[PDB]
Amino acid sequence: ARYFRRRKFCRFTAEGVQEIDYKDIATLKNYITESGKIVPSRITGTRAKYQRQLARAIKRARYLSLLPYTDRHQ
Amino acid sequence: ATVSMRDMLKAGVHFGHQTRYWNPKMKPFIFGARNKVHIINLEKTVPMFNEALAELNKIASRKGKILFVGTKRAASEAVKDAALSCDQFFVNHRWLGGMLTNWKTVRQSIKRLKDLETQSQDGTFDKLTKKEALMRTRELEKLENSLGGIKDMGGLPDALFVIDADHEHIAIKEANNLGIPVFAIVDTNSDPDGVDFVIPGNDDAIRAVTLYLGAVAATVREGRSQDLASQAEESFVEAE
Amino acid sequence: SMQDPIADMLTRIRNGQAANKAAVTMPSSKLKVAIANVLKEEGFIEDFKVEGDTKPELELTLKYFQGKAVVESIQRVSRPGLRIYKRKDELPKVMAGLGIAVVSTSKGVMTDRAARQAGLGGEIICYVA
Amino acid sequence: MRHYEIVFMVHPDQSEQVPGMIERYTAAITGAEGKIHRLEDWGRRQLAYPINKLHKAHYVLMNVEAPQEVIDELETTFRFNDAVIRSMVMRTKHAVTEASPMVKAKDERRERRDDFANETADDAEAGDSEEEEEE
Amino acid sequence: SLSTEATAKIVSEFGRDANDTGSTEVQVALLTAQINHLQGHFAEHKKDHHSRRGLLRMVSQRRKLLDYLKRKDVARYTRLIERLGLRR
Amino acid sequence: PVIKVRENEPFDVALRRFKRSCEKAGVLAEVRRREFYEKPTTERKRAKASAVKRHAKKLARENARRTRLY
RNA sequence: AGGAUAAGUGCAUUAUGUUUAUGUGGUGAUUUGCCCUUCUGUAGCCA
RNA sequence: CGGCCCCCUGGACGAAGACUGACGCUCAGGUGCGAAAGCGUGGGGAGCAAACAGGAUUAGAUACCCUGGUAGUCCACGCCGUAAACGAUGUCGACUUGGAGGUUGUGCCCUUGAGGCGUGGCUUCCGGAGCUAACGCGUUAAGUCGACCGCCUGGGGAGUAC
Repeated sequence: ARYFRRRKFCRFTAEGVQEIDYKDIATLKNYITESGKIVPSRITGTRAKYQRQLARAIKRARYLSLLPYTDRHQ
Repeated sequence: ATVSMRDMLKAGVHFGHQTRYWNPKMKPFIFGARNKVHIINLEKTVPMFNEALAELNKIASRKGKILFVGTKRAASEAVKDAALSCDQFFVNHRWLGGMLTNWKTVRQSIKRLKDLETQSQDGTFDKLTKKEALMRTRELEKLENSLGGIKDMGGLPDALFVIDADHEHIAIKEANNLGIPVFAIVDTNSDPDGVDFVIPGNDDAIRAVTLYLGAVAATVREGRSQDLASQAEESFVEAE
Repeated sequence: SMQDPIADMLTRIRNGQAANKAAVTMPSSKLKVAIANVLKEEGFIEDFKVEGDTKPELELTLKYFQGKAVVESIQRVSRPGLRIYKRKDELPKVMAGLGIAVVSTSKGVMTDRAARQAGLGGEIICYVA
Repeated sequence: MRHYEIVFMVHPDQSEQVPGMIERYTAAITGAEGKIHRLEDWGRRQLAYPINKLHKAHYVLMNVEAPQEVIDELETTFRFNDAVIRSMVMRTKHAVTEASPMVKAKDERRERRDDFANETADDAEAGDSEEEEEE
Repeated sequence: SLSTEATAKIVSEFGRDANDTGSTEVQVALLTAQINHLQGHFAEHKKDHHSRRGLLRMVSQRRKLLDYLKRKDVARYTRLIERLGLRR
Repeated sequence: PVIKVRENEPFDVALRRFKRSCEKAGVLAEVRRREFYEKPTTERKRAKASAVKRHAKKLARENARRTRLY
């Protein structure tokens, strides 16, 4: 049936998690290792818009201490 | 008749795929993709296959020899069934590069075969060391598999039968320089260009390629059955 | 920007025949049409129509022999800033007169055979190959 | 006007300073015809790595619109604020003022996982629970 | 890009009385307000070279459309240059 | 250099394969060589070049069969 | 108060190869091919 | 041109309502403006380094290779804008089968591959016509042409001299 618009598993095989928002910690940790750093966008099969915009939103999130900045912080 | 068009669709609803690449020069017979799978335009292909089958009927009386080329592992058995008799030659264990241009050399290697088999079955080269007999037994086997269904062919064939162009493009090139009328079934990455009748098709789905082959053989061969009786009666007026 | 629009006309015909296209359509002019009229009657194009009330537009069909091209190129000689003029006595010979020169004379646009038969001179527009 | 999504955190012991400061900053936004489009208090949270020392800070997402002129004076005042440890404000382009990615996690904080203590009473006095001095 | 409130003032005073933004007189006036704001910036920021590219566009078109306007009605020109108080 | 990604059940040997995904790369990988400002865009960003190898490796299995080399 | 949890495919000294001084010049396998190859070889050639 | 953010501001991409109507192309002269270091003074110096010392190397070692280590690198204004100033295309413009990627306005999808279709987008791979000596280009040309400017006429010596 028409207009269902983003039920599940639909638009993309890997879901876009955020766009440019960074205030929830859990959407951000969707692509952040236990070492405390981003997985490459070729590996994740993420959509480019959300990733390009994440490069600003993660630097932001590290700077507001929602995330570890650095390997030393375990 | 409208039956030829009904065959084309029964076979064609695999639509091929070959991912989203395709080849721009086939585009008029190509519908736009359904989520990163190529999908063909089938309505513009059904006239084609019927026009080619009406032309096949007419060459039955002009020809002595068909060569079935564009064979591959899944479709070879289907080519065996399409020749039916020795007015139809076929290659089903791969074509080899220069088989028409250098037919000359194949016909010398055919002369080696019918000899070396009648020597084998006689028992004739198996003496001395095992090496001298075996290097001949093994080669006799490579030749026998390659040539068995084209072995009697006395000269360059009267038409050319393509079911797939993907590795056998060269057989089509050489045939056109020898001035032979070409009957093609071309896949989605092949071009429709440069041959005398084409059916636009696709190379995938073993159920489609089987139906294309069953259809070609009937139009040429029962036109041919009628021709042979006619020819005796045509020849006899001269001797009278 | 559009500094010669007859160079674009000829370039539209040239890519027409080379890419084996059946028709080529474009914006129209009194000059484009007047060249096309000599080309129609000498069979250097096949036929054309003119349609567009708002702005005029020309659609034409290409030079053949059997159904694909037998003419290689059509090029302009008189052009912007390098206008070339020939006298009545000096009207050109293009592929020993198998080809045309389209020549705009004081009395309008015609082929080198009608300019010669007239005893007029003028501007030598474009030659066939 | 253009939209600037500010989020900030405040040093625990110094949190009693912000409840006075917030009511001038909001008057400088609505006095210029801007709006405060949510004002969400997050409660006390644990820093991952310290910022100006101490492992704790108290979280506010204000969610502003204001003209470009006014926010420039107001941000330079917040950054040289001793109470604020850090703030980040995100770009105008394609920016949301509704439908919070953290909407459930904000409610959870407030309901069940907060401090329930006097320095985070102050944080809510600068939060949605605004208590403010008369002007 | 211009403030809303200037763009309507410019529309009331300049072009035709249809209150358009496309005619030569009001486009000259729309470039001028963007030039005028920028020469105020260009008292400093003397290494700001990618934006200067723009300055030179807005000046070059202003020269051209005033040249056009003298190629057209001499009334429209003589009014425009005096109603928009241009150059020194 | 035990690699920060934590091992399932703690032990004296770090399980150095099962941890790495994106570590060293670009930050500590060009170690003891001279550091540039904008070079990384053309020195290091070789993702396009590497996708064509991922496509050729997955294509050939099927084609080796289809040519009849297998 | 972690809304960050051994995961996100998590894979290859994490490509980048990691020590060792120099040494002159030229040299080989056959036409005179004749400047020429064809309007009865043929529906003469040709548009 | 690469941390992230605000102020000032350019340039590009989409879409409706709507407007002026060749106001166009190219450009001798021209003013304006730097990858990098060079460069005048102020501010700044953590690290690395030309030089400089010494080791190591060895047909001998200024190159090779290492350690110490300064100006330099960093910011602000200012001075001639230098080179490898590029798709190993002068500029822009008009025309030429397309498909798909990278990735983006936006209508629609089971909103079922960084996905599809509808209709625009740059940017790019692939290959058909044409073009090249060859690589290569291919609808953003190095095709089909169009205008105008810059500039070449064997090497060395000299990109200097004048």
